[PDB]
Amino acid sequence: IPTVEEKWRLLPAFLKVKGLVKQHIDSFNYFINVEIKKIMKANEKVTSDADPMWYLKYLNIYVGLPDVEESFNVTRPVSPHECRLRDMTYSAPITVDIEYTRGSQRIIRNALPIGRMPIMLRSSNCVLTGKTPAEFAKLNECPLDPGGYFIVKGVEKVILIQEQLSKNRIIVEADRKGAVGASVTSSTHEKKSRTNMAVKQGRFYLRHNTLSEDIPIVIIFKAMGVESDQEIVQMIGTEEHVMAAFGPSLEECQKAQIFTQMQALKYIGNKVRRQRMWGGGPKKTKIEEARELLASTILTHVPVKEFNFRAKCIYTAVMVRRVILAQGDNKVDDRDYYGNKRLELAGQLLSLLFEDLFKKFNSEMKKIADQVIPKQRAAQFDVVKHMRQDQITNGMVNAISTGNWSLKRFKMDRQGVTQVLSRLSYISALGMMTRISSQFEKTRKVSGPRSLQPSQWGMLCPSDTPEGEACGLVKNLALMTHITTDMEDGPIVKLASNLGVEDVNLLCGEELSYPNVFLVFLNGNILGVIRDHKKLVNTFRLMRRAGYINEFVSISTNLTDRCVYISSDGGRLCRPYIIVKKQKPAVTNKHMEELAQGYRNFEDFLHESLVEYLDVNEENDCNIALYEHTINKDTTHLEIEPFTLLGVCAGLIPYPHHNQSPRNTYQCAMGKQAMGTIGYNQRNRIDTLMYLLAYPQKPMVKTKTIELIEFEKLPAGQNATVAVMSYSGYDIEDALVLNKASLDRGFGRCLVYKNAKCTLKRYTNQTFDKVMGPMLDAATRKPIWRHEILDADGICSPGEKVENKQVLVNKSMPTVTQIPLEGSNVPQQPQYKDVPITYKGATDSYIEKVMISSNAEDAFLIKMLLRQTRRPEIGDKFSSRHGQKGVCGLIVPQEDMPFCDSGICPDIIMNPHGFPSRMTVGKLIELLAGKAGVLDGRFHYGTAFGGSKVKDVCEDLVRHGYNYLGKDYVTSGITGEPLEAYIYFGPVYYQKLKHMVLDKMHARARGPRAVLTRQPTEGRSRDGGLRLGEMERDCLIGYGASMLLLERLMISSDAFEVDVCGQCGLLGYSGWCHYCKSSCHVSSLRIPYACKLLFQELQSMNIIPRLKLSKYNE
Amino acid sequence: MIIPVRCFTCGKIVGNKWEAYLGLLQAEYTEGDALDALGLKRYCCRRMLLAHVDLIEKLLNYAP
Amino acid sequence: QPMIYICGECHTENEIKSRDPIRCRECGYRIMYKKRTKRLVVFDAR
Repeated sequence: IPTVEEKWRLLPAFLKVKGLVKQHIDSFNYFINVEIKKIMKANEKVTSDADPMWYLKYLNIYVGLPDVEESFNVTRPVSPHECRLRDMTYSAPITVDIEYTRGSQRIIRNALPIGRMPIMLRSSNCVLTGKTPAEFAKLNECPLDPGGYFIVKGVEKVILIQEQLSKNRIIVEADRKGAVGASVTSSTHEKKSRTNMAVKQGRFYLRHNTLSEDIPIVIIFKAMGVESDQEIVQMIGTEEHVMAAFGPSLEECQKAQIFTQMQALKYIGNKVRRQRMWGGGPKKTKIEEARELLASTILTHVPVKEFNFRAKCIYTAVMVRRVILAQGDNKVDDRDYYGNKRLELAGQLLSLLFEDLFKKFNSEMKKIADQVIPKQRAAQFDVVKHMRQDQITNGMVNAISTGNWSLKRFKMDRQGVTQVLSRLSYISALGMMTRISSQFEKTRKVSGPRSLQPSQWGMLCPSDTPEGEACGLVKNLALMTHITTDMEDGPIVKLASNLGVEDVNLLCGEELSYPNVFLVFLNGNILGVIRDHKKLVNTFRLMRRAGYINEFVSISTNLTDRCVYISSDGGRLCRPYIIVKKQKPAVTNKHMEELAQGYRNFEDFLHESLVEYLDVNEENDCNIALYEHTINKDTTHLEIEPFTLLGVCAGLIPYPHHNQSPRNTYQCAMGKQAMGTIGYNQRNRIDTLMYLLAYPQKPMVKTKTIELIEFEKLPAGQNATVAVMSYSGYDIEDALVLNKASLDRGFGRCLVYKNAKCTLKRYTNQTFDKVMGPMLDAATRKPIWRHEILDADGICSPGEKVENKQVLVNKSMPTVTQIPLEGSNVPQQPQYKDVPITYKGATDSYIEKVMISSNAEDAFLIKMLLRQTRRPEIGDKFSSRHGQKGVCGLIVPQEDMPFCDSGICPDIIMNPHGFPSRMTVGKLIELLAGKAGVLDGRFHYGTAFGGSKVKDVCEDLVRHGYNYLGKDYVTSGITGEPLEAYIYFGPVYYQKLKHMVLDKMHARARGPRAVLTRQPTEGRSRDGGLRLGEMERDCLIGYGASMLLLERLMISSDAFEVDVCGQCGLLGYSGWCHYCKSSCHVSSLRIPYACKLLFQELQSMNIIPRLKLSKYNE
Repeated sequence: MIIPVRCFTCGKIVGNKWEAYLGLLQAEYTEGDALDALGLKRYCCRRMLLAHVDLIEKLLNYAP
Repeated sequence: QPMIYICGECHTENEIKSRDPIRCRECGYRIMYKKRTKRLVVFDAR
C-alpha cells in the first residue's frame, strides 16, 4: 500500500530461488548439469596413434543421468545420515556411453561409471530437495539446515570461496618508479603473463611467458608484421607526447636494423626461451623465427583468438598506449576493486577438477593404448581394461578432504581450501558457509587490501572480521548479493554487429579520437570500434530490461578513459536494484498487493524493467539512492533496502546502529561459536562438540533479518533479566556477578557432548574380527575399574557415569602379531596387546548413545554420546550481542541480589564500565525494547537502519507503569534499604559461548627430557600446561637477578651431571667409563639432553667438537 | 527444549502454563493478553513463555 | 546372547554375533543404536 512496504518485501521474493547460500548450489547444479558435458567435448579422439583407429568417444557423460534419473545416490539410496554416522560418502557415478571406433566393430555403449561425484548435500540430485518438514523425518534431518556442504568420510567439508583476480584484462598499475602494463591473461588453462614494462627510460619490452630476454616492442609489432612502422606510431597515437615518448623504441629497433618478418625476427627466433623444449619438439624439425611464428598462434596466450595477427596487433597497440598513460604519473589503476576480483567458487574448483581428472584418466587410457599394440586381442580399449573406473572417486575425495586440488594442467597445487563446518549452532553453520577467502595479496602483511574498500557497498559485509590474522582476508558474502556463473558471448556479438559496433579490420590507428570511445571489451575478447557510447550502452540496457538478454550483462561507461565494457563472464558479484526510470521508482506503490498475495508470479519483476541486477562496474556508472524519501531527480536505480550490507551472521545485533565497528566485529565473531541448539537433528545424529543448551529462549529485541534466517526458531542464548550494577570489586574489567538460584533454576545449562570413535580395524592375515569383549569379572568391580562399567558385551553403556579413565571400550588388538610372511606360527590370536579406549577429563560423563556404525567393510566404528552437563561456574564465558564478553566474577545467592519493588532480582549483572569507553548504545536500547515488549506482549524490532525508536518504547514503559527511561527503584538485599541511584533493568539476550574453564583444565606434574625424541614436555602430546617458546623465555632471561636466572637454568628441563669431556672421554660412565676409563677424565657436568641430541645429530654432519672445562675456584 | 518450571529470576511456577496458551492462542487473545489471564504480572514469566521455543514437538516428530 | 541392537531404521533386535557385520533383519541398516542398561544411576538433582 504505502511507498515503503514494497521495497522491504522483495526479500522473500528473491531469497527462494537465489538467496543467501543458494549460489553454492546453483553453481554446482550447473556443473553437474552441462559443464561436465562441455568437458566431455574434450573427447578422446587421439588414442589410437599406432592403431587401426580404435578411438573411444563418450556419447553423453552425465552425473548418473544419461537416460537415468535415480542414479543420484548409488549406494542404495542414502540420506546424509547413513553418511554422517556410517561415515560413508555421497556418491553418484559420472556414467557415460562410449563409441569404440573398433576394428572388430563392436561399438559398445554400456553405461560405464568413470568414478563418483561427491554430490553436494542438497543439490538438484540429492534426496533433500522439494520435500516438506514432514518428509524430513525418514531422512533424519532438519528442514532448515544450510545445505551445500559435502560429505567427506563422515565429515562436513565446505569449500571456502576464493578471490582470484580477473583474467583477460590489462592491469596498468603505476609503480613509484615506472608504469607496468601486465596483461595476465588465461585460456582457462594457465596463468600466462605477457607483461609489458616501461623498462629503461622509454624502452618497451615483453616479459612473455617464456621469451629469453626483453624484446623491443617495435620488433614485436614486426612479429605480427605491421612493417610500415609509420603504422605502428600512428596506431599507438597521434599527439605529440605519445609519438615522442614511443620514438626511442623505434629508433633503437631501426639502429639495430629494420627488416620485415623473415629477418630481424630471427633476432627473436633464437632469443626465444620456449626453445628450451628442444626435446618437446620431436617432430617438426622446422624450428626458427618462422616457426616460433608458426607456433605464434599460441603466442596469442591472450583473450584475442585470431590467425591473421591484426587482432593481436591492436591488442598490443592498445597495451602500449595504455602503458604510456600520457605521462603515466597522474594515472593510477588500483588492483583491489571488486570489478576486478571475480569469485571462483566451490563449483568452479570442482569444474577444474572435472576437467583435469577426466583428462588424466584419458591420458592414462591413451598410454595403455599406445603400449597395447603388441596385443593382438580385442581388449585394446575394452571396458574390462578400461578399469580406472571408480578411481576418480579417490581423486575427488582426496581433493575435497585434504584441501588439495593438486594439478598439472592449471599450474596450481592449492592447499587450504576446504574446511569443516563449525556446527556450534546454525548461526556459525551459515557463517562458515557464505564465506569468501582472500588470495595472494602479494605481501599479505602489507595492509593495502586489508581495510575495507568502498567498492563493494552491499556485496561484502562491513563488520564480519575475525580480528587477528584473518581480518580483511576472510570475507562473508553477506546478503542479497546474487552471483553469476557464465553466459554465451554470442548474443552480444550479434548486438555488436548490429547496434553500431564496427569491425576493427576496417580502420587503422585513428584510435586517439575523443568522439571515438573504443573500449568494447566483450569479456576481454578483442574490441569494438564505433562511436556513440551514450546510445549503444543505453539502448543495450533498455533492451535487456524488457525480457531479452539475461539482466546480468553489466556495461560500464567511464569517461576518464574511453571505457565501455561488456563483461559477460563468470566470477561477477551482483545485487538486485529497483529501477527508478529516471523519474520515479517503477514499483508504483501498488505492487504490494501483487508482491504479497496473488501474482506477478515472481522474478517477473526482472522481465518488466521493474527491478534489475547490477555488478560493481554498472554501479560505478549508475546513481543510486538510499531511500525513496530522498531521491533527487537524477537517480538511475533505487535501493531495495539498507539493511542488507549487514549480513547473515552479522545481522544478529539488535540496533547495530549505535555500536562502534570494533564492537560489532567482536560480536560477529563471538556469536558464531556460542553454544546453541543445532536444530532438529541433534539427537538422531552423532558429532563431536554438540554444545547444546537445555532451556533456550528466543531473542526479544529481534531484527527483520533474524526471522529470514529461520534461526529464530533455534535461538542460541538464554534471555536474561539484567541489572546495571557494581558489586564489589569482582565485576570490574568486564566481569559478571551472575546470581545463583538461577544457575540452580536452570539459567544457562550446557550439554557438552564429545565423541569417542573405536575404529575397530580389520587386518589381512590376522583378525580383530571375532575378538570383542572384556568383562574378566573379578570380585571388586566385575572385574575392576578397568572393565567395571561396560556391559554384557563390553561395548556399550547407554547411561552410567563412566568416570575418570574407566573403559569406554576395549579390544584385544592382535593387528599384525602374525607376521604377514612365513613368520611365527603360534600368533593365531594369543598375542593380543589389548588397546583400551578409555580417556576422559576430571568429571563424569554419561554414555548416552552407542553406535556400531559399520560401513561395507566391517571396519567397526563405535560412535558414542559422551555427554557432560557442565553447568556454569566462576570463569565461564558470556557474550552480549554487542561484543561485550564478560565472565562470571562472583556467583551470588538469590537473597543478596537487589530487588526492585515488584520482586524482580537480576540474573546477570553488568557494571556501567563496559559502555562509556566501548560505546555500545545498542545495549542501553535493547533493554528498552525487551522490557517494553514483554510488559506489553509485543515482540520488538531494532533492525539495521530501521528499528523502533526510543519514544514509542518509552511510552510503552509508561503504559505498563515504569519510567520513560526504564530505570527501576531498587532496594539492596545486603542491607535492606533503597539504592541511592536508580538501577537499569529489563531483558537482555545473553549468549553463552564455548571455551569454558572446564574444557580448560590443564596442569603438568613433571617434565623430564626424554630419549625417544629427546624433548621436554613441549605444548601438547605430553601434558597441557605451559610452553615457554620464543617471547616467553625472552621474558624469563630478562629479569635482572643473577641466580634467579641460575635457578631457572637449573630447573628448566633437566640438569643431569653426566660424564663427558674431550680428552679420551664421551657420553658414558663416571667412575669407570667403558668408553675411556682413564680415571683422570671424570667431569659429571650438568647438561640437558637437547645438547646431547645436538652432539649425536651433528656427528653425521661434521663440525668442530670443542670440549673442555675450567675451575670454579680461585 | 522444554518449559522452565520456574521463572529463573522470580520463583513462580511455569510449566503448568503451556497447554493453556495453545488453547488461549486460539481463543485468539493478543499474546500480551493470553499472558494476563494466567497470572504473569512481571517481567520474568512473560519472558519465560513469550521467549521459549517448544522444540519438544518438532524433535519428537522423529524421535525413534 | 543379549539383544542390545535396536536399529533406527528397523525397530527390531538381532545381536547376531561377530563375523556377521551388522545387518538389521532383512536390510543393511548398519546404524545400530544400542539399548540402555538396568543400573540404578543416581543423580544429584541440582
